[PDB]
Order: sequence, then C-alpha cells, then structure tokens
Amino acid sequence: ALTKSQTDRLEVLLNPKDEISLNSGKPFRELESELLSRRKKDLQQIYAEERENYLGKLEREITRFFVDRGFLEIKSPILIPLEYIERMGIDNDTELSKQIFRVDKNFCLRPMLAPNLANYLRKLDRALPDPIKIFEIGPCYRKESDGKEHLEEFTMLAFAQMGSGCTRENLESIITDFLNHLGIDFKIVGDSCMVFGDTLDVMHGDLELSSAVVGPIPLDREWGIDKPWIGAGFGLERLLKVKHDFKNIKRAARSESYYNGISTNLHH
Amino acid sequence: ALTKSQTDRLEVLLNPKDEISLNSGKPFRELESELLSRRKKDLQQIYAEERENYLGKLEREITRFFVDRGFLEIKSPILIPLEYIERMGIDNDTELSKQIFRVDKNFCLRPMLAPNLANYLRKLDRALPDPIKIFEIGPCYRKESDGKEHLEEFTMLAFAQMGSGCTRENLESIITDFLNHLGIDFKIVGDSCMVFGDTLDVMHGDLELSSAVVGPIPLDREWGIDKPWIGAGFGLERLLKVKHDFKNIKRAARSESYYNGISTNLHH
Ligand SMILES: Nc1ncnc2c1ncn2[C@@H]1O[C@H](COP(=O)(O)OP(=O)(O)NP(=O)(O)O)[C@@H](O)[C@H]1O
Ligand SMILES: Nc1ncnc2c1ncn2[C@@H]1O[C@H](COP(=O)(O)OP(=O)(O)NP(=O)(O)O)[C@@H](O)[C@H]1O
Ligand SMILES: [Cl-]
Ligand SMILES: [Cl-]
Ligand SMILES: [Mg+2]
Ligand SMILES: [Mg+2]
Ligand SMILES: [Mg+2]
Ligand SMILES: [Mg+2]
Repeated sequence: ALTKSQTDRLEVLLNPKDEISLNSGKPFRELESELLSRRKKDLQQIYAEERENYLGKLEREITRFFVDRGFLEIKSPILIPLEYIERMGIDNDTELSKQIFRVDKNFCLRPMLAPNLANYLRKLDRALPDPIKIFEIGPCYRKESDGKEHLEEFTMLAFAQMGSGCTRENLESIITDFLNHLGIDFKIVGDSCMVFGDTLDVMHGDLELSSAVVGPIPLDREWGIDKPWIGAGFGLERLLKVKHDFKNIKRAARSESYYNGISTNLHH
Repeated sequence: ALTKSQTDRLEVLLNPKDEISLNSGKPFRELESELLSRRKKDLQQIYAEERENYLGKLEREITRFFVDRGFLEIKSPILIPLEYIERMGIDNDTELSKQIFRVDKNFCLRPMLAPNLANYLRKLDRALPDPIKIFEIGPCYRKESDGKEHLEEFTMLAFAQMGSGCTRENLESIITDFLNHLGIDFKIVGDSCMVFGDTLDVMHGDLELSSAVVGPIPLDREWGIDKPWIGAGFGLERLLKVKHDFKNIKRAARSESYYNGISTNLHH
C-alpha cells in the first residue's frame, strides 16, 4: 500500500521500457532504489555513447529532411509583435487570444510560426523561383490548462510551399514522406479551426500531431500573399512522445526535471 | 548626393563582399537596382545549393564539436523563474536586473544559461562519473540600448565542466580548440563582472566573444554546487559577425529583415 506521494515518485522514475509493477509486494524504498539505479545507468550510457538530447536530435533530423527536399531553413524571431496576432484573425476576447504570453506592451512570445513564415513567403517571392518552399523549427508559447498532451513551452515545425504544386494531394504526400521518415503511423481527419478555416489534422490515434492547411484562404490578403500555398505545423514534443511512448508530454519537453525522458531528480 | 534615407537603403543592400562605392557618380536608382540584383542572385544560390540558415548551421557545428568532446547536450527552458535571477545575485535595483524580460508575475525570458546549467550540474552529480561536462545552445534575452554589437534576442552557447580538470589552463585550452575549430582569432583579457567576480573575457579585437569563469565561487552554495568547475558563455551572433565580417549584428540575428546577412526587403 503506497501513498499517492509514493506512487507519484515511482511514476516519474518509471520508464516505458521498464517491466516493473507498483502493485507488487515490494516495499517503496526497494522499488525506488531499483528504479534510481536503472535511471542512473541510462544517463551513464547516454553520457558514454551518444550525449545527444532527443529534442535537439529530432530538430536536426527534421532539418536535414526538409533541406534535402528543397525547403529553405528559416530562423525567425520568437518574440514578435502583438499586432501579428491580430492580423492572423485572433482578436481580443477570442479564446485563442487568452493563450498568448504577452511581453511588454506590444510584443508576445509567438504561439505559432505562421505569421513569420507568411512574411518570408511574401518577401522571398521577389527573389526565388517557383515553387517557394520554406520551413522553420523553433520554440512557441501558449498558455494551456494542465494536460498530458500540452506544454506551455513547446517546439513547432512548420513548412510551407507557395506557387505551383500546392494541392491537397501534394500536401498529404509531403506529410506521408515526412512521417514515414520518422517511422510514425498516422491518419488524416478533416477538422476546422478558427484561424485557417478547415484543416487536415494529422492524428496518431486520438493525439493531434499536426494541422495542415490548403490555401489560398481569405486571411492571405492581410499578409500580402496572393498565390496558392500549402503548409502544416507539427509539434516536436508530440512526435517524441509517440516515438518513445511517453505517457506524459513533460518527458519530451525542454526541462530541468527530465532528460531524454529520464528523471533528473535522482535523490532518495 | 544621396539623402540619409537613400544612404541607409543602400547600406542594408550592401554586403561585405561587395566592392561597390556609394560616393561614386552613379545615381541612387542605378545603385539600388544593381544591389537588388546581387542580393537576389545570392538568395537564389542559397536556395539552389545549400538552403541552411547561418545561425542554425553554426548551432549544428558547435553541437557536434562539444558532443564529440564528451559534453552532454542540454535543452532547458527558455522561460524560467524570476527567482533564478535573484539567486544568481542579480537583486532588484541592480543595473542587470533592468535588462530582464519579465513574463507574468514570477517568470522571465532567461538572460543567461548559467542558472539552468547549474541545476543540471547538481542533478547530474548523482549519476554521471567525473568529470561532468555539459553544454547548451539556445535563445537568451536582454533589454539593451541600440548598438551594432547587441541584440535583445540572441543565441548563447554555454559549456561547463565540474570535478577534476577544472583549471584556468584547461578552460583556455577548450576555448582555444573551440575557436580554432571555427577559425576565429582571439585574445584573452582579464576582467570582472558583478555576478561571477573576475572572468576571462575572450576578445576579437574590441568585441567580446565570451566571458569564461574559473570556479569555485561563493555563488556556488546558492545552487548546491560544492565542487570546482569551469565554464564559458559565447554569443553565436557575435561569432557569425566576426566570421562573416558583418558590420552590424542585426545581419546575424533571428530576423525577418535579413537571411544569412542578405536583406529580405528587396522592393524598390
Ligand atoms: N500546447 C502545446 N503543446 C505541445 N504541442 C502543441 C501545443 N499546441 C500545439 N502543439 C502542436 O503544434 C501543432 C500545430 O499547432 P495547432 O494546430 O494550432 O495546435 P492545436 O490545434 O491547438 N492542438 P490542440 O491544442 O491539441 O487541439 C499541433 O498539432 C500540436 O502538435
Ligand atoms: N545583447 C547581446 N547580444 C548579443 N550577444 C550577447 C548579448 N549579451 C551577451 N551576449 C553574448 O553572450 C556572451 C556571454 O554573456 P555576458 O558575458 O553576460 O555578456 P556581456 O559581458 O554583458 N557582453 P557585453 O554586453 O557586450 O559587455 C557575451 O560575451 C556575448 O558574446
Ligand atoms: Cl503555425
Ligand atoms: Cl551564461
Ligand atoms: Mg490548442
Ligand atoms: Mg491544430
Ligand atoms: Mg551586457
Ligand atoms: Mg561578459
């Protein structure tokens, strides 16, 4: 019989590979010591043989994927004008506007990559040939209720193509090649969101891995875009959660409490 | 005779490779058109042959360097408790405390990597053998007066070693191998800052590339560290500025106005 505090403690030390039961007869200290030893050996092995962080490693693999397929790598500001949020159609008093991390009077931490990538599409239209293909990977921020699938600080991949080839079939083809490369099974379901209209949601079971959009849409005019486009946004921590079978997305996050899904709190 | 507005416009279109003079007899529109054509061909070439962003590429090269030399790659939160800033000795009413980007009541955008890496050193001490070596690359935030060497949103590399081998000689040796790898000449000068005490500042001419610290220092006790350590922090945008000979650090920043030092504003 373990307390909730004892059960929580063993939960954070448990890893998906473990075949260890908390409802066995073994006392708490005996269970904690064995798990502590396992998590120490896991960090030791990483320290000796790999030393790469899962979230950084995935970013590098995704970067290579899209660069090799003709997409320009973008690194745009994380801190952006609050006015970009308005021009996306996210008015005040809308439920999405209350997820915005505001900074000073006129800036915020970006909740999405779309505004910056939209400016890059319009600007790069003066220089690059058809089609224009870009992508960015970086931090995004949303105030969220507590949940095993949501983080307030997460990492988004967003890619976009503008010009020729911007069909639903091509968008699904890119998504399929991308998730085939990561080795992640998925299905596509139609849904609607209140920024882009109807989207294609990329589902792993009931977990949304991505929302993809087939342009053009009326919002394009507010950004100086008048060509067809296709795009999608993926959550890297959600990709890692599925890939490594984490029960809670905190295991995949920028964190001081977990490293590659291994608890960093290895005290007794 | 060009106006200040005309001169500013040609300045942003000029690249360090260009051998073009603004005080020649050529009219403004003729100068702008030639530079616009050059910057279009530069983006075209990147789009066709490389497609990597300088800031992301440098991050990948630095990551590989430190991983190959036994340092564990860390990805920690960018949004951190305001209380971490206090425990670094940055009290209110101190000049450094007015550079902090505050978020909500109790959080801020990290102005440095030291607090998070200090927690990782203490936690990893329970698991990893001697010496413990870690590093992180990621965004940091400081309110700054306008200047050609400062950004409000920049990218910091910080590495640390804890345990044996934590001498000034070894710290300088790592710095030398690191900047030799990037191909950057530098000198080391003694200076003092009001968080760590005396530091070793890594200078490229008059531009500070890094501040390095030989522990132990009295601040260590506030973080649960009681072993010797050595560490340094580098600005990636400053490394790129020196490497590519940018006159203004805006050329090396996360930006919607420059890509790999090339203006994205290619209108007339
Ligand atoms: N708070 C979050 N934490 C982690 N990943 C997130 C978060 N919000 C969005 N993402 C990811 O980013 C992708 C694109 O953003 P978006 O489509 O706006 O999110 P979303 O539809 O609100 N997902 P959800 O909040 O679960 O209904 C999503 O499909 C997720 O994979
Ligand atoms: N505002 C900034 N913009 C760009 N790089 C910066 C900025 N602040 C610090 N850095 C870089 O981060 C390194 C480590 O941080 P730190 O030593 O605290 O900066 P610093 O001593 O205040 N440099 P400086 O403001 O020029 O006197 C510096 O050596 C710089 O290379
Ligand atoms: Cl997005
Ligand atoms: Cl630092
Ligand atoms: Mg949501
Ligand atoms: Mg969605
Ligand atoms: Mg300073
Ligand atoms: Mg300094």
